[PDB]
Amino acid sequence: ASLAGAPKYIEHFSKFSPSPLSMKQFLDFGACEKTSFTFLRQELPVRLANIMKEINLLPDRVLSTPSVQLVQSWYVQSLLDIMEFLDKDPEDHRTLSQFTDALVTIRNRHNDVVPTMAQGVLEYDPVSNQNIQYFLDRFYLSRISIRMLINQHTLIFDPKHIGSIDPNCSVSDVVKDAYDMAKLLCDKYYMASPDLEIQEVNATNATQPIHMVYVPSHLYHMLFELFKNAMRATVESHESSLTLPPIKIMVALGEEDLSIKMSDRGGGVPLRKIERLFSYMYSTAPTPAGFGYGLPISRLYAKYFQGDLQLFSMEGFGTDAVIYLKALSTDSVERLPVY
Amino acid sequence: NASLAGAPKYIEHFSKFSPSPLSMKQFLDFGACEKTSFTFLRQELPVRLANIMKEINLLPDRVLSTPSVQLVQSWYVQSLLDIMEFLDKDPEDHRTLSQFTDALVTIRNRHNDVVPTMAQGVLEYQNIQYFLDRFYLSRISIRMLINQHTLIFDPKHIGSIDPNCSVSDVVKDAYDMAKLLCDKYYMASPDLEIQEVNATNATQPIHMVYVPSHLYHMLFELFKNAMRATVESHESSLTLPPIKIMVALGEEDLSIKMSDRGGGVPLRKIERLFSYMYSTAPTPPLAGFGYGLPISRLYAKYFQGDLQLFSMEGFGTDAVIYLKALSTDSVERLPV
Ligand SMILES: Nc1ncnc2c1ncn2[C@@H]1O[C@H](COP(=O)(O)OP(=O)(O)O)[C@@H](O)[C@H]1O
Ligand SMILES: Nc1ncnc2c1ncn2[C@@H]1O[C@H](COP(=O)(O)OP(=O)(O)O)[C@@H](O)[C@H]1O
Ligand SMILES: [Mg+2]
Ligand SMILES: [Mg+2]
Repeated sequence: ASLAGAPKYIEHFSKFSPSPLSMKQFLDFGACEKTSFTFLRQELPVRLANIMKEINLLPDRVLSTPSVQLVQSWYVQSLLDIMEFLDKDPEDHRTLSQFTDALVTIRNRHNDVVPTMAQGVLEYDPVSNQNIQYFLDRFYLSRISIRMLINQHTLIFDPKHIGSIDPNCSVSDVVKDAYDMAKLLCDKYYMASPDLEIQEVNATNATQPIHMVYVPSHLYHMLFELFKNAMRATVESHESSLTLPPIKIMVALGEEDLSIKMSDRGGGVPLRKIERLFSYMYSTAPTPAGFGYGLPISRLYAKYFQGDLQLFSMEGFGTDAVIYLKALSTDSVERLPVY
Repeated sequence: NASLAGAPKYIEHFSKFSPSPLSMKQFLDFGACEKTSFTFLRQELPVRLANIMKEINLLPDRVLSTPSVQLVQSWYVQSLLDIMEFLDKDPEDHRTLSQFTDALVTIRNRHNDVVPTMAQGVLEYQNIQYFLDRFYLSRISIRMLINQHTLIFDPKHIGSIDPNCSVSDVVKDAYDMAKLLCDKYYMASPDLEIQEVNATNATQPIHMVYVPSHLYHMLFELFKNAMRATVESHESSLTLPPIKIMVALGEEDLSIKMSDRGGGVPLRKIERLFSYMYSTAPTPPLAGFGYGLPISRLYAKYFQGDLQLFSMEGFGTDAVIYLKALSTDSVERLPV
């Protein structure tokens, strides 16, 4: 559309606040298309103008980076493209198929938003107020939630999953799948990697495998990112590829929490440096894993449905990464930056 | 006891100064001499007292006006006045020194119950948390100083400080004491398992320069909780999960982990645990005080460390005491 109105467009949708959807609200779409449209055509412009508003809030030295604009360029196009629809008849086959088509386009378009934003923060002209952290947590939680919305539509309308959501998800399988992927990268690089051990303790069901209502891709993302960190730490901390300590996983289901602990003997980190580990600016790796966003982003994924991710180390010994999730669908509610 | 009518003026004076934290080596440095101690204590002690007493009144009218609280305050006033008498006595004089240690002893015995007394004061019932952390941190610090002079000036240790402190040894002593209380209450308690990974040299017992009683107390407090949580979570006395200890020594940190299979606590409640107002046991054996965790964490912070609890609901909990491994980094931390 007319792209001069864009200022006016954000000032308007920015006046609205995000409306979090519960898992039951997400799950109950079998609801209908005109439901996913009617609501998406107002909700996404609201979500996109809110976070673009925070994008001209960036430091004039990162804002001017090329990569930064690129991604801004994507968002101005992805608000207009959905505004083309704010008047169309939710009742004809093509308004509906045109929307899904638009959505396909926006999701493919933003698939490199992080490696790109990551190039706007790498290439950036030093160090005192890296207020790049605050925005990026917010920028990336908003991004996950928009990709949530889009994928659900695009999947539901284009195991037995309702969108990207699996109602009976085997934590263990996700963990194994994510171990396999991570390990493949390790071996292709160091030609060595620790083994894997899985443990379960179902407090709610003393003998039944732990399953849950969740989005496997999100879990895979967390577990993968963490496994990569743990195999690196392990490898870099030993000498003999024949005696590398296995990575141990512990799955605990309680009445309120679903807890996953990834323990390694990767040498640990001083208590002094544990908050650092989440710095978008911090990475102990030979630059371009080694783009230091693996940890803040994974936590943003845990916090997205009322979870969290915390790391506890013992210098000289190893480290404990724990993922905390809500056990009950009833508690899994969408988390977003202030709205 | 100076006349207590000058009390308002004395606080405002020494409250104008700031505490000066000593390094672990400055403590060790007293083998300088007593006269140095006396001359530094008679300035430092009033400074730290008047500083924390001036915040005692920053308390809410509700809790300050509690007899337990007002009773503690009366103690501090008297201690301040007791010390103040040595402000113009001859340091080079034999009597003045042995009179000072005579006075510190009186103060130390008089404050011996400040915590359970404060506690009965809280019982008379939440920023309270902010005050209490600082109050109790300052108090551990004032007890540090008093104990150094009394023990040093009147067997390898330099006061309460052991230069070759065996972490496992303290861990054992704390497990046994705690263990004793439990059995006498539940008549069942976990066993204990200890492991160490001396990263810095690989097969030697981890030792450190530290205050054995401080480490003891932290480990003592934590052991009770884990053995309790474990008893409370299980139904069989012949199959009770042992408590596991990990001692890790690295270039910067000295790490002690106490892992228990006591069924743990939801993530929503972890902050609570360090609340002076929080306890899962009665107001009263083994538990009920509800300050075992916050103070223990205060002991850890004192010489620049920390105490952190991590749980997995349904399984168990990890309690970790972090210290500095190097004496060069251990300087006492203190409230204003
Ligand atoms: N299990 C671990 N043990 C020791 N250090 C770790 C571990 N997890 C991550 N770290 C540290 O935190 C840094 C940043 O983590 P991450 O987000 O995965 O970034 P990246 O892998 O791109 O460096 C790593 O470079 C590493 O030094
Ligand atoms: N290892 C543990 N497992 C589960 N809960 C614990 C553990 N540690 C402490 N807690 C909880 O935190 C509360 C407060 O801890 P604490 O300071 O020791 O107080 P108190 O023992 O007087 O209740 C306990 O009542 C208990 O419910
Ligand atoms: Mg990484
Ligand atoms: Mg206790």
